[PDB]
Amino acid sequence: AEAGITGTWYNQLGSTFIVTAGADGALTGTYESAVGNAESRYVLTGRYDSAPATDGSGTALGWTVAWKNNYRNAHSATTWSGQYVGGAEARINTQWLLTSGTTEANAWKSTLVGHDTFTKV
Amino acid sequence: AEAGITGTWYNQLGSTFIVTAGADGALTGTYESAVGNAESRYVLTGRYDSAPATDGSGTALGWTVAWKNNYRNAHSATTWSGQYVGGAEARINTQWLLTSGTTEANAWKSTLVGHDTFTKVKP
Amino acid sequence: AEAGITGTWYNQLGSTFIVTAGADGALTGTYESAVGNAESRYVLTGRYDSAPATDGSGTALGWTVAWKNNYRNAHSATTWSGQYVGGAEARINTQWLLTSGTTEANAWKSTLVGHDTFTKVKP
Amino acid sequence: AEAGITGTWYNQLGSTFIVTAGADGALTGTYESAVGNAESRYVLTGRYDSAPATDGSGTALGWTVAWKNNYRNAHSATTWSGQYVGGAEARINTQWLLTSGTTEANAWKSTLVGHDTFTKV
Ligand SMILES: [Cl-]
Ligand SMILES: [Cl-]
Ligand SMILES: [Cl-]
Ligand SMILES: [Cl-]
Ligand SMILES: [Cl-]
Ligand SMILES: [Cl-]
Ligand code: NA
Ligand code: NA
Repeated sequence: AEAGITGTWYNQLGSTFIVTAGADGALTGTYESAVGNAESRYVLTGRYDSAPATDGSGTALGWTVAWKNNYRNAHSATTWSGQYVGGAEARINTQWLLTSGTTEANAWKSTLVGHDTFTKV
Repeated sequence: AEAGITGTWYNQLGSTFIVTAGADGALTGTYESAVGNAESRYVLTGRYDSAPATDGSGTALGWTVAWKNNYRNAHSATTWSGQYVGGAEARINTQWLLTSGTTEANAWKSTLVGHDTFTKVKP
Repeated sequence: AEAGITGTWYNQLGSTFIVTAGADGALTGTYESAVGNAESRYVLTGRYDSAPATDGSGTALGWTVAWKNNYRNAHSATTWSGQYVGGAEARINTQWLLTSGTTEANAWKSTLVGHDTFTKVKP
Repeated sequence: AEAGITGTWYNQLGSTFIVTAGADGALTGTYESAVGNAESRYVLTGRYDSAPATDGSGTALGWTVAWKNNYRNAHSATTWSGQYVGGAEARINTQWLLTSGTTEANAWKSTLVGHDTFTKV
């Protein structure tokens, strides 16, 4: 729990997540996607339970990335919600929502949902 | 635009969102929830598109709140993904995911999904 | 109750849902969508709790529509999960998932999520 | 595509799905869950694209199960939306929504979301 979130993680698509977990609940770092209208690293910010468990539970966390950087602006943002489980093979299991900015006419089809599993391998 | 988003907003459950949109695309503030094992204000952090399209398209954004403060700890975190629509009646329409920490065993039932609409209060 | 659900309903996008709830918990009917690459009516099938609680709790149900009929094929399917609330103004509040067939390559972007509220029409 | 959906599939939790895909788009069968306030088989009904692809795409499908049978009534329903991909190792990749019947007071927390991958192994 805690500390252990800090590091570089990769998900099944090959995207890389580099985070620092702060003693009080903050999550800061950068994200580089392997898919999308993404190009380079994007800033990410989130929050986690700094006091999880003590039944063998995971540590709830979440973070956001607005897909805009010095190279591209996809006019979308993705949020990942999930939990961290440490151990010999630590992982972060997440479900994400990706919203694109649309006109009201296309608001019904603005959000994609998926799931990503990140490991340090 | 940072401004448009900066302000106090409320949603249909009676919760309060106080946010400041920074020039760099950052979102920081506090959230007061009307439901759940929540008590007092919680810190929120998010990101938004500081350069949206010039299209009556909404401005994409998202933020997270881990439900732990100095008074309560619910061992859960919520992320909201949506867009801000400005105008006379500005709104932030979102869909959210609430994940609870659980044992591997109950992980299948760790996440709730819903939707919230926030209305800005200002004269 | 089967009845309560049986009828014609419309949602905020202007789509039409005609359903019959059978005694065994079955749902069958047709759906007319106001959006997407849809044209005409599509067949729908679902299930609902034919023995709900006796609690002003809603009646859980869900249904699917694959968007293929004799006129169009969008190579996608939508499932709606929600509950029916009866009363003077009966409503079915749902959250839906729309999955498109894609290549493994674009599977990450195969599913959309949203929410729909249906209002029953009847005098 | 088509036909190939018919059979017995299992997901990572150990739940079993037995379906018959009908020439015109219907999906019928039974489901036995490994988790929840479930007990025995429950009836399931759905729809699939009977005419998918011709770029190597999967076959979109979805189905519902109301968790009520002769033994238990959990007052909930689950819908799975996803696509079938056949081949040497066929699978059905899905995301699901589980709604429980609640009073309006708890409507905000009525729906769970997850993902399941089913194989014939
Ligand atoms: Cl990614
Ligand atoms: Cl992306
Ligand atoms: Cl809230
Ligand atoms: Cl519709
Ligand atoms: Cl299952
Ligand atoms: Cl279940
Ligand atoms: Na809330
Ligand atoms: Na629709």
